[PDB]
Amino acid sequence: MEMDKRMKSLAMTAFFGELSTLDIMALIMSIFKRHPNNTIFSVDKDGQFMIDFEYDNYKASQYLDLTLTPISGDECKTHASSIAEQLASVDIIKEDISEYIKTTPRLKRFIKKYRNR
Repeated sequence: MEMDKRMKSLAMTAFFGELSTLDIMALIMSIFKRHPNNTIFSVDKDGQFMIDFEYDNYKASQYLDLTLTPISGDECKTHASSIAEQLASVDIIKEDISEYIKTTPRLKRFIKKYRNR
């Protein structure tokens, strides 16, 4: 019944602000080989759209100390564009995680910094 302390720390310190909600979803997959139970279309304080990812008892947005409200039907038209981008990314991620990491510098770094004795 836990969010990994090390990851949370890295996301909030060494990578503060660099990581998106999809990023976290990716890292979790890559590092813990664990997948979301489901998806949550959502939006933040400033109204930026973002897919969130629900696990056992925590959301990916929580590794980033983020406060997201679910999306309203009315908003769904406003964000159609972003919704597509992100849905795309998720597929690319789901398709070859290993490749996605190698290809995305921020994520490669994070995996490195994550593996320190």
